[PDB]
Parts: sequence; structure tokens; C-alpha cells
Amino acid sequence: RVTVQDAVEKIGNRFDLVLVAARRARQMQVGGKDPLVPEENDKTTVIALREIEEGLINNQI
Amino acid sequence: QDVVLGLYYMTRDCVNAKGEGMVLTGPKEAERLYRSGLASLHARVKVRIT
Amino acid sequence: EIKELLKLGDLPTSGQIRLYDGRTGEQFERPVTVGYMYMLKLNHLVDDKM
Amino acid sequence: KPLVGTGMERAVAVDSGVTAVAKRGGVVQYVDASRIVIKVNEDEMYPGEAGIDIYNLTKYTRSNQNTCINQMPCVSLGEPVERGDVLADGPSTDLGELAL
Amino acid sequence: REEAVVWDILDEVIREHPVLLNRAPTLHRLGIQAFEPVLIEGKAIQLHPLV
Amino acid sequence: SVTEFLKPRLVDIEQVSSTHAKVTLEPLERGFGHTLGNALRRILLSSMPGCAVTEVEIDGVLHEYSTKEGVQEDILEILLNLKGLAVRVQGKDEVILTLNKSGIGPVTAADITHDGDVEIVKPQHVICHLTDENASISMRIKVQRGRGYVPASTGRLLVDACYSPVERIAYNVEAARVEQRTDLDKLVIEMETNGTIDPEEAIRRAATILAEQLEAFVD
Amino acid sequence: TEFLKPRLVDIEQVSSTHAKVTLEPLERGFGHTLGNALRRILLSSMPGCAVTEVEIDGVLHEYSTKEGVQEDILEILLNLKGLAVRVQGKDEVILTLNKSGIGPVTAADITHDGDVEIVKPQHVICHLTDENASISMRIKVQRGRGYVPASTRIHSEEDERPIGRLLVDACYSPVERIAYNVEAARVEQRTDLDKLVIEMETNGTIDPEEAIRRAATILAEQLEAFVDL
Repeated sequence: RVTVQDAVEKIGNRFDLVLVAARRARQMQVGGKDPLVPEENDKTTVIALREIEEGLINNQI
Repeated sequence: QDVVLGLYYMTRDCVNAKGEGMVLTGPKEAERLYRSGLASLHARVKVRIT
Repeated sequence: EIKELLKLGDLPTSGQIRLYDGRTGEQFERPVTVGYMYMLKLNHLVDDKM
Repeated sequence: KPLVGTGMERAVAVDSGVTAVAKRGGVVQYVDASRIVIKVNEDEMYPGEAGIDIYNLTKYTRSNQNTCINQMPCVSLGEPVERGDVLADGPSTDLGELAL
Repeated sequence: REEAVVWDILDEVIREHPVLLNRAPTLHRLGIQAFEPVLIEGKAIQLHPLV
Repeated sequence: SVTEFLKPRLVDIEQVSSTHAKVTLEPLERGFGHTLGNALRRILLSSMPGCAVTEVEIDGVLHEYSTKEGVQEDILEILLNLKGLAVRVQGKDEVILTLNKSGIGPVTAADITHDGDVEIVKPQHVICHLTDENASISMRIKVQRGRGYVPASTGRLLVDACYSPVERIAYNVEAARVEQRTDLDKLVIEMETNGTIDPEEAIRRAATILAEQLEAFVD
Repeated sequence: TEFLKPRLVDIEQVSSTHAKVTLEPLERGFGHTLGNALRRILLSSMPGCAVTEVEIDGVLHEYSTKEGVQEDILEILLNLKGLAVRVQGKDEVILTLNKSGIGPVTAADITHDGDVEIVKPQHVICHLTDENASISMRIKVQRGRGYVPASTRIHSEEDERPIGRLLVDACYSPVERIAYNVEAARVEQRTDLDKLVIEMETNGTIDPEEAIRRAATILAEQLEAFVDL
């Protein structure tokens, strides 16, 4: 997977999707949390985008 | 340019061809008909479509 | 005069030949030009630029 | 050789000075892809001379653009040659035709 | 030393790290684009035909 | 080395349907992905043996040209739709079956007189729809054993025969690599088949057909 | 089910290098299917025998020259690359060569053996051109298959070869072109039985009566993975 539009359906500003995907990927890489989506050893780059697909992320979290 | 050349060639109609004028149940047997060399690609046909 | 030379060889004067694809041995549709162009390697070869 | 050319190759390859060209007529005395040496005939010799034109060929050497330039013989031992015949190919030539 | 492991590592490093290709001049935004790389034996950059 | 060329293992059966699968091999020597992919293709699509509908006799017709009433789609379509029926014939060259149905509604291959000697491997195949209070139709369907796909070139209605069960087969070759080279081929074979035979076994049948040719040369 | 199986009924060694072979009868399509498969296998995978290193007495690298010889040492390597020989039950062998006195040098000058057989004695290595001139060299041959360029080979050897060896690129595959053709033939009073003809040009080290069976064998064992699934 690569095209992020379905995540942009959820974060309706596209800039906020980069700020949110970075924040969440940092909670994984740096903050030591782990994903609510099943990871496949993807990069956090892709995991965080795959966490928007589960519909369970916004910049409240 | 080459992609469109190929698609032009694939979709022309040539009024004489091998296997021209028969009736088929779908693309898949259209392909079997082409690949086995039984029908020419720009031959006229009728098919069921969906 | 090119045709005349190709006729003196035992060659096809259309200049074109039918070819087959070595991935399957299928024939190509319509002949294609085949012959001896002259080609130069230019001094812009890649490992000198990568 | 290019199979299709214009007949200008017979001139560019000679006048460009890079093929080694027989200064006087004679017969090939020896060849070894480094030297070619010609027993010039007495109809074109100068009277006090030994009468023998060596041509020490340039072998593998950098061009100003780093391509190599090794000259190679086109003659055979005992072969006759006439003034202005190509004795040795240059780079990009054969039998004295240009051949890029 | 380019040891036999390093490629299996490399093909894990790169496994989805976008790389940015741009020609020059680059008149307009479409003139820098990112692609996922896939490894090649040669020395040329294999670009996609439509792009 | 000199006679121990690399051999694949199936990397996956990669199955997406009982009708279609994507059997993939790795590694193959350079260029063998065609030499086997296409070779098995040309076997599979044209020289697999099997059984298919070959001729039809609907009640009282000389040519599917006659659009007999009571049926929604005309006889040209019933004729091709009956080509659509996949069938298994046990031990016989040609077998005739009878079909009839009555009442307003569809007709299905489940309504055939099922001999048990023959299996209609997809009963739920709709044949036509009926269109009057008195609507009923009765027909003889001939099924025959044969090989490949044979066109309509050769009251009976003739039809092309689909003896080969492969609906489609396609293949690709693609880059694969080992620890020191990437000039080797992967092979992907994709095929889709009419339900008479499962594809991961149809290919094992086809590999046998091809192997049997070589049996007179292999040392 | 009515499949006729082939036998390799006939062969014509039209030259010491070129031959025809025929496989007969075949069903529908199998004339094409084998016809191309065997061509593609014969070109890729027939094993053969190539020169692989050369050591010449007084030379130091490919680009040098030898006094009294008509070729740059490089064009000697370009000549030996084309030399082809059989070897009997060996993975490699070393051939010595010696010549002196003016004139050509040809493969007939190699120190012959029972266990090496050369396809064309007249293939020429250089000329000598001076009365006292000489060359002596130790040509090393290896068996193999496909093509292996010396640049990857020395990167595969991983010890450092001595000064004064020359390396040549390896081109083992012994068949230079293969053609196939399909036609109907008299058997069983019936039509559409293909006489496959395969006809071939080679470096001269092998005979079709091996080659087609070896190609069929390679195919037959590669194909095992598809029945063993």
C-alpha cells in the first residue's frame, strides 16, 4: 500500500495527515508504543498510515 | 507513443480475418481464441459482455 | 539500384523479413525491416558518470 | 569498416595523419606490430643512404580524451608498397578506411 | 568488504524507503517526484516509462 | 556445476479462488521462466484432454435462427449458454443427456436427467428463463470427449467445443535473486478453470503430458 | 487420449560443424512447443569447453607486444577465445604450444593429446615474422556452461593471480545458431503428424545425438518441480 488518499478521507486537511502520521510514528519509534494495526515489519512510515485505515487515530491521541 | 500504437493496433477492425463472425461467451475464451491462433485479434465478433 | 543489388544477392527485395519471437517461436504479424546499420559507441558511457 | 559509407573515409583516414603512411616506395623488409620497416626501392632512394625506412609505430597510449590509440600493421612480410599506401591502421580505421 | 550478508540487509533497509528523483532543469512541481526503489544489477537508473 | 542447474521450489500456491490460482516458482535459471511458463501454457490452453458439450437438439428447431417463443433470451444465446456448462464424462466417447423443465421461471442445469454416469459439475448454471403460463422446454444435449478447443468449423445445432477446462492461463517472468546475482527468473503462472479440475492439479496433469514426450529422450 | 510420442529417427551431419536432426511423429502443437523449447535450451544450457587463462612466456599484460609477431598480444587473446576443443572426462586441462620460424601459427601446433581433441586444426593464433622468432605459451582450458566474463571470474577466484598471466573471457556454450521447422509426414495413413526438424550450427565439439538428449534431459528434470508440487 502507498496512496494515502483513504487516510486523507479521515484527516480532511492532508497537512494534518503528515503531522499526525509523524506524531504517531514517533510514539512508535521513540515513545516505545506499538501499533493497533497488525504490523508486518513495515516501516513506521507505513504502519502509521495503516493505523489511519483502522480509523482509530486523530491528533487527540 | 508505443503504448497507444499497440492499443490502436489491438482495437482496429479488419473486414477480412481468420475466425471472423463467430459468437463467444466472454473475454477469456476470446483470449484462448486469440492465443491459440484461432482468431485474429482485429477480427469482428459478437461476445457476451458484462 | 538497391533492389537490383538485393536481387543479385539471393535476398528478399522488399528488404523486410518475417521474424519470430524467441520467447515463444510465434511469428510476428507482418514482416519487419532487418539489415546492417552502422552504430557508434559514444564517449558518454555510464560508469564514467554514475 | 562501415559497410555503407561515402568514399570520404579513404581520405579522412589518410589525411588525418594518424595512419602511418609510406614515405617512399619499396618492399616490406620486416613487420612485428611494433616496427614496420621498408626496403625503399632505388628509384626513390637518396644515393648515400642505407635505403631503409623504419616506422616505429605508436602502441597503447592515452589520447587527450583517454581513449587508446594503438596503430596496427596492415602489411605482410615481403609485400610491395607504393608511396602513400597505408602501412599501418590507426585507431578507428582498417585498411585505411575510417571506421568509427 | 561487500560481504554476502550485506545485500540481505540492504534489501531490508530500502525495503520501503522512498527516494526522490529529479532531472534538471525542473520547471514544475512534477519535476521532482518520489519513488520506492527496487534494486538493480547494472548502473543506470531504471525509470518508469509513463513518468 | 557442469550438469547441476538450479531447481525451483513452489514459493506459493497463492490461492485466491477454487477457480483461480497464482502458482509461483523460484528460482529458475535465466530465461527458463518462459521456456517453461509458455511451454506449459501452450500445453494447457490447447492440448489438455477433456469433455464438453458438442451438439444440441432443442424441441423442434432447424437453426438457432428461429427465435422460438416462451424463452426470454433467444436460441443463439441458449446455444452459447449450453456451451458454458462444464461436464465430466466417465469412460465414454459421446453421451447424450436430456433436459426438460416447466412453469414460469428460470431453467438450470440441475434440471437435467442426471445419469450419475455423468456429473454436471456445476448444477446451478442457469440455462434460460421461461415467459408464459404454459412455458416448458425439452431438449437433448450431447456431451462428448475430446481435446483442446475446437471451433464451429466442422434438427441438430452444432457448437464449438470447450474440451480443455482452462478458462484462461497467463504467465510472467520477473526478476529474482540470490546472494550474488539477480539475473535469475521468477515465474508466475496464473490460471482460471471451469471447475472440472482444481488448477494446482491440472498443471500436474499438464506437466505430465509434457513429460511423456521427453520419456523417449531422457537418459 | 490418442498421443503419439516421438523418436529421434534421423540425423545428418552435413558438415564437421553443422547438422540436422529430426524428431518424429508429433501431435498438434508439440512440433512448436518442443520446437522452441529445445532451441531455447540448446542455446542457453549445452555445456562446453573454453579457453580460460593464457600464460605466454615473456608477456606481462594483455596490451603488450612480442618481437617478431604479427599481432598485439591482445589480438592473440581475441583469437584464442574462439578456439574450441573436446576434453575427455576432465574439468580442465593445460595445453602447451611452441613454434619457431617464420609463418603462421595454428592450432595444429598445440602439443596434442589423446584426451583433447581439436575441432579445426587450421584456426590461426598469429604469425611469426622473424627467422629467430618464437612463442611458447600454456593455454588453460576449463569445462563449463554459459558465458563467464573474466572480470567476474577473478572476482570469484579470491586469490591474487601472478604477474604475467593473461585472462580471457569464457564462452563455453558450443552452439552458435539453432533453427527449428515443422511439417506433416507419412505415418499410419493419417494427417497432422509433425516431423520436427531441428538443425544446428556449432563450434564442433559436440554431436546432436548427445545434444538433443541432453537438452531434453535438462528440460525433463527442470519440469519435475511442476509434477512434484
